[PDB]
Amino acid sequence: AMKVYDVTAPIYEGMPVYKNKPEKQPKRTTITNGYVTESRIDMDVHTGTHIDAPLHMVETFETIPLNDLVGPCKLFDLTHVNDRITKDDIAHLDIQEGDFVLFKTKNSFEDAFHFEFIFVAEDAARYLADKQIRGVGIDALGIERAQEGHPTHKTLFSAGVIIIEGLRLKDVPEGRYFMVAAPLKLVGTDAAPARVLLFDR
Amino acid sequence: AMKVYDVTAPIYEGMPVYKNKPEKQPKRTTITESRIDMDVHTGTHIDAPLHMVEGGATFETIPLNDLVGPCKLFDLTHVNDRITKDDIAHLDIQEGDFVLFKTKNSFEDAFHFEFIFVAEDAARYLADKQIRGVGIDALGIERAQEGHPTHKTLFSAGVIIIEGLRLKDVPEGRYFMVAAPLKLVGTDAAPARVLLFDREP
Ligand SMILES: [Cl-]
Ligand SMILES: [Cl-]
Ligand SMILES: [Cl-]
Ligand SMILES: [Cl-]
Ligand SMILES: [Cl-]
Ligand SMILES: [Cl-]
Ligand SMILES: [Cl-]
Ligand SMILES: [Cl-]
Ligand SMILES: [Zn+2]
Repeated sequence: AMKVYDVTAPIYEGMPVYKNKPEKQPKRTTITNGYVTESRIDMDVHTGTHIDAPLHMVETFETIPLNDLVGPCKLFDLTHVNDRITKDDIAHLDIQEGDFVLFKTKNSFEDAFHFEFIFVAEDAARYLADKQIRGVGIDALGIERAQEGHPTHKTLFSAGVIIIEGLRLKDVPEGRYFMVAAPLKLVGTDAAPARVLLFDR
Repeated sequence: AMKVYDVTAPIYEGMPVYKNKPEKQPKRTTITESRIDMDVHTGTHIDAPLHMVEGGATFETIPLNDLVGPCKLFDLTHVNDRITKDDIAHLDIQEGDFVLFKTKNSFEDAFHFEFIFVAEDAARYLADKQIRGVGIDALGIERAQEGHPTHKTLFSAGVIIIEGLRLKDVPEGRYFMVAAPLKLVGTDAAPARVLLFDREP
């Protein structure tokens, strides 16, 4: 029988956010009238688990398309890696054109924001871009740091790769999954919070 | 080859909102750094008991395994005004089913005050069947019923409420549903991205 893995981070004031910046925190506003409670959520589009798509995918009631966010993926255990994922750490792996790959790293075993998270280095990004994968997910809130001019994002976007950031892959074994990465259906944005689920084989 | 139907309303400033209230509109903010400020009952969403019950269970208490799994979509587009017990008594509705009702609402783009809602007697019938959930294609599952007996009857039986479905493109029948809401903590509802597959994936 099918296992469903919830690989999404929860959303609440005081949650881990990028570089611990107070302004990146979400805000909940409640209003009560008798027994009726209603609220508003005000959040960064890059909060917690989120999708970042190439600009050209979005701008109608135009939204990030689902063709690639919903389908088979491959999750690789890269918990041995230190500092950053390089081409050398991923070149021998079974990664093909059209694939959606997720990287479980040491990030998954930390609960707070850490500045020196495991990120995808330029050379690994260019390899993945040139391979023409359809997506890549990482388990830190950003897929890149310590690289002026954001070359990892830009190479992946040139090739049309969608990026998922802020996955929580701790309890997920290496293997194949059916992924449903379902972003908030917000018109016009190329970035959106998402609920990402992985299903057995 | 499996079809996925996205049954989620798009979110944008100017969208259909409940009773056309301008304070129910969502708000996007860019600071060139981008935010969305929205009512948790915008568009397609899941209600948490807290919405109608003071100190009621909040959103993270909704079991994700109830939101993922087989469901049944019924065509009730012939109905007028409301769905009564008499409209649904004959349908194959068992214990633990997730049932979705397509109504005249799915064929309307704007908000309508006289939307098709689930009536008190139908809510009571569903609670006694011990269904795991009900979805409707109106922004609210209830109107013109002082004291909100439909939410309450349904909440008391542990029945999950999805509102805001867009179902005009999905044929009557059996689906594997993934209703994937943002992972909000302590809220009365959460916007959900809902997808319907015509076989398990
Ligand atoms: Cl789409
Ligand atoms: Cl294999
Ligand atoms: Cl629509
Ligand atoms: Cl939604
Ligand atoms: Cl949840
Ligand atoms: Cl659960
Ligand atoms: Cl009728
Ligand atoms: Cl059916
Ligand atoms: Zn609602």
